Amino acid sequence: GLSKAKEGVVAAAEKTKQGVAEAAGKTKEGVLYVGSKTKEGVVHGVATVAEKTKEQVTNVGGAVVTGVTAVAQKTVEGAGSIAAATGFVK
Amino acid sequence: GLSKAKEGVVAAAEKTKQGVAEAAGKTKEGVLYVGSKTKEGVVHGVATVAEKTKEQVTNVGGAVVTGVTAVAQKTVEGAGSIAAATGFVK
Amino acid sequence: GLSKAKEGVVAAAEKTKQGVAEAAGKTKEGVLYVGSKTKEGVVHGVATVAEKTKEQVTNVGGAVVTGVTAVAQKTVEGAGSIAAATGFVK
Amino acid sequence: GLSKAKEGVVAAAEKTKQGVAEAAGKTKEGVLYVGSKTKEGVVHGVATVAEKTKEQVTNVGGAVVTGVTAVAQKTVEGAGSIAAATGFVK
Amino acid sequence: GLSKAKEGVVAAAEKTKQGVAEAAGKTKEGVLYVGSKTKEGVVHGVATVAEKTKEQVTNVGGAVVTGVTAVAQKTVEGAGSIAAATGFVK
Amino acid sequence: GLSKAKEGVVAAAEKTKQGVAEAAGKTKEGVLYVGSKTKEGVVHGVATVAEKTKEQVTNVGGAVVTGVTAVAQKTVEGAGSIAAATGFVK
Ligand SMILES: *[C@@H]1O[C@H](CO)[C@@H](O)[C@H](O)[C@H]1NC(C)=O
Ligand SMILES: *[C@@H]1O[C@H](CO)[C@@H](O)[C@H](O)[C@H]1NC(C)=O
Ligand SMILES: *[C@@H]1O[C@H](CO)[C@@H](O)[C@H](O)[C@H]1NC(C)=O
Ligand SMILES: *[C@@H]1O[C@H](CO)[C@@H](O)[C@H](O)[C@H]1NC(C)=O
Ligand SMILES: *[C@@H]1O[C@H](CO)[C@@H](O)[C@H](O)[C@H]1NC(C)=O
Ligand SMILES: *[C@@H]1O[C@H](CO)[C@@H](O)[C@H](O)[C@H]1NC(C)=O
Repeated sequence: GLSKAKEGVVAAAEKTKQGVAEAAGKTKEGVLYVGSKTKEGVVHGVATVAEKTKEQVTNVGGAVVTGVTAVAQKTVEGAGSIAAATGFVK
Repeated sequence: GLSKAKEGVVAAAEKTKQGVAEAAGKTKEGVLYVGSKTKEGVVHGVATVAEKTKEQVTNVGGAVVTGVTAVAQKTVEGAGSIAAATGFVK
Repeated sequence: GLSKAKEGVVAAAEKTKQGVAEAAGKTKEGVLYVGSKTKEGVVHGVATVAEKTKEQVTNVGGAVVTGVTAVAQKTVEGAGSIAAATGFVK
Repeated sequence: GLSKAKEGVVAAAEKTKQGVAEAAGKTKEGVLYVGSKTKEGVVHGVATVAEKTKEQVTNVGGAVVTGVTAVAQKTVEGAGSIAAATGFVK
Repeated sequence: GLSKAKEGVVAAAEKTKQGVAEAAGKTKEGVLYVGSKTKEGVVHGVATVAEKTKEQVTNVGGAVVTGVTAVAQKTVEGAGSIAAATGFVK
Repeated sequence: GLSKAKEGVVAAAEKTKQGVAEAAGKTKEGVLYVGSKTKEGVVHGVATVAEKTKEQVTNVGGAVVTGVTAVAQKTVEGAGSIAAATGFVK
């Protein structure tokens, strides 16, 4: 049983996931040895991310703007009236 | 049983996740030895992130602006009226 | 049983997570030896993050602005009227 | 009389020049005004050089190696036995 | 009479020059005004050099290595036996 | 008579020059006004050099190594036996 990121063993579940990201190297798992070694061994890793990320955001005279939003709800027996990143203009 | 990030063993669950991030190297797990070693061994890792992240945010005369928001609710038997990152203009 | 970040063993749960971050190297777990070693061993790690993060935020004459918000509620049998990062303009 | 780099007025001369370089903008001379100006004037300049110059030099078991050398000599009436960047192997 | 770099007025001369360099902007000369100005004037300059110059030099088991050398001699009536960056191996 | 760097007025001369350098902006000369000005004037300059210059020098088991050397001699009537950056191995 090895789960790197989210779930390994569940009977019932539900999820929501988002990503605005930058990654070089993940997931170096299960490095296990059963036996014998005699002379030499070498392991090596190098990572480099996000070299000069240049970005500009401009918004003039807008009404509604939404960048990132994640909503997840579970109801067994009920009423739900929920909202997120909502904008009312009149 | 090894879960790196979120969940290893659950009977019932629900989650929401977001990321605005930068990462070089994660998840170096399960490095276990069962046996014998004689002469030499070397392990090595290097990480570098977020080299000169240049960014500007500008908003002039706006009405509603929403950058990042995460909402997750669970109800068994009830009424729920919730909100987040909401804006009312009149 | 080893859970690095959030949960290892739960019967029922629910969570919400957010990140605006920068990381070089995480998750070096399970480094356990069962056996014998004779001559030499070396382990090495280097991390570097957040090299000259330059950023500007400007907001002039706005009405509603929301950067980051996380809300998570659980109700068994009840009424809930909650809000966060809300703005009313009239 | 305006000489930017090497010589403006000479009766007798001799020179030697070398360059291993990188340059964006030179030689903005002779900006002189004779007259009148009334309302507005703008002058602007931007320069950027040497973006991530990556280079490696390797030499194994060599005998003679010469990278850069400049020699210039002037004699009126005489004997000259000069040398530079010379290598004798026996 | 304006000489930026080397020589403006000479009767007899001799020189040697070398460069391993990086430059953004030089030579903004002769900015002189003869007259009248009324309302506005702006002058502007920006320079940036040597962005992440990465370099390695390696030499193993060599005999003679010469990187940079400049020699210049002038003799009226005489004998000259000079040397520079020389290597004798026997 | 204005000489920025080396020589403005000489009857007889000789020189040698070298550079391993990095420069953003030089040579802002001759800014002289003859006349009248009424309302406004602005002069501006910005310079930035040597951003993360990373370099390594390695030499193992060498015989002769010469990086930088400059020699210049003048003799009217004589004998000269001079040397620089020389290496004798036997
Ligand atoms: C649910 O939310 C809405 C508004 O979005 C509201 O009008 C309603 O009364 C709430 N409940 C039900 C059962 O509609
Ligand atoms: C839920 O929230 C809404 C407003 O968004 C409100 O009008 C309502 O009365 C609340 N409850 C129900 C059952 O609608
Ligand atoms: C829930 O909140 C809303 C306002 O958002 C309010 O009008 C309402 O009375 C509250 N309760 C119910 C059952 O609606
Ligand atoms: C000049 O230099 C050489 C060696 O390069 C030497 O043999 C000689 O004697 C010197 N002078 C003359 C006149 O040759
Ligand atoms: C000049 O230098 C050389 C060695 O390079 C030497 O043998 C010689 O005697 C010197 N003078 C003359 C006239 O050769
Ligand atoms: C000049 O230097 C050389 C050695 O480089 C030497 O042998 C010589 O005697 C000196 N003078 C003359 C005239 O050669």
